[PDB]
Amino acid sequence: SSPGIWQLDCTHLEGKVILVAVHVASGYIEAEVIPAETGQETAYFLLKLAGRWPVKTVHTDNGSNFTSTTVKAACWWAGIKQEDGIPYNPQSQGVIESMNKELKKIIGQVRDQAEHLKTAVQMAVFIHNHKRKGYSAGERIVDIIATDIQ
Amino acid sequence: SPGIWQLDCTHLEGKVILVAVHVASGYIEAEVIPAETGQETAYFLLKLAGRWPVKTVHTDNGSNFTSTTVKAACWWAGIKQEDGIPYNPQSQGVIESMNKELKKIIGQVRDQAEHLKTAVQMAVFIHNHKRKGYSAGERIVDIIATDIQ
Ligand SMILES: NCc1ccccc1-n1cccn1
Ligand SMILES: NCc1ccccc1-n1cccn1
Repeated sequence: SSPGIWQLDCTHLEGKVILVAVHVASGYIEAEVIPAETGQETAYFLLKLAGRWPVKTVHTDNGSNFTSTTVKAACWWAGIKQEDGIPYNPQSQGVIESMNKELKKIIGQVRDQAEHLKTAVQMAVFIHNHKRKGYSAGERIVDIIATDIQ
Repeated sequence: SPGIWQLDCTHLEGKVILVAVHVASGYIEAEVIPAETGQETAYFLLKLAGRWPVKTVHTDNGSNFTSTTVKAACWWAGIKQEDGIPYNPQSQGVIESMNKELKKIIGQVRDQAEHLKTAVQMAVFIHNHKRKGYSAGERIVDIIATDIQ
């Protein structure tokens, strides 16, 4: 069920890890910088995400988080069906790779306005979610979920 | 108005919980920080505005209203920074009640969370999903979609 499906994506920059959740139907994202991708960090990130949007399904980004006791506990807590993230559809991989490159591009564009990477990454989530493509991802996610409520 | 949010700062366990409340829906986002500083408040608003279409923020106190760093984040993110004076007195009573509701929920999830920050996000989840028959999560999405269309 499309309005509730999200994909986790973990990318690296400046020796740090950027954890992203993409709402697959809209391209809307939330993202955080963490020191490393552990079960505990992923779990807490999912808890935050599910408190903010109606997360029904998550495609986890790798098998360590799919396996992780802590990730499973957060998904049980927040009512999330944890799935694998295998691109049975191959164009999925490319879409995510392209967002990572686009996100890193926006990060380079603001990187000097931000003393800390975390700032630059939240600036990048803002520019990504507001970019008009004519609707933005922030507009599409709202539209998709509102249609689903009604 | 679909773009109006209120900042709210409450204390528990010697730590600070910063809350943004979407006024029309009651939907919230919240974070634990060591201390309410301009830099923390700025970063929190930047995150909030990248996630929801934040047009106006009622700041929670005059230090954040004044803060250069808060004004810079509001300029960067396109937010009109306002004072949070309850020109309607029922506004402050609504925030007090939510801080008490939030603290209650945090109490109820204390067996389950080792760190306060986990309990606070559990409390955000339960607050936003609570049916009152729509939830706050439902109302904000409905409000903002009506706005877009
Ligand atoms: N809808 C959530 C959202 C999130 C991020 C950025 C923008 C938005 N948006 C909605 C209407 C207009 N922008
Ligand atoms: N809409 C954002 C949201 C956030 C938190 C909890 C629930 C929701 N929601 C929307 C539709 C159904 N639940």
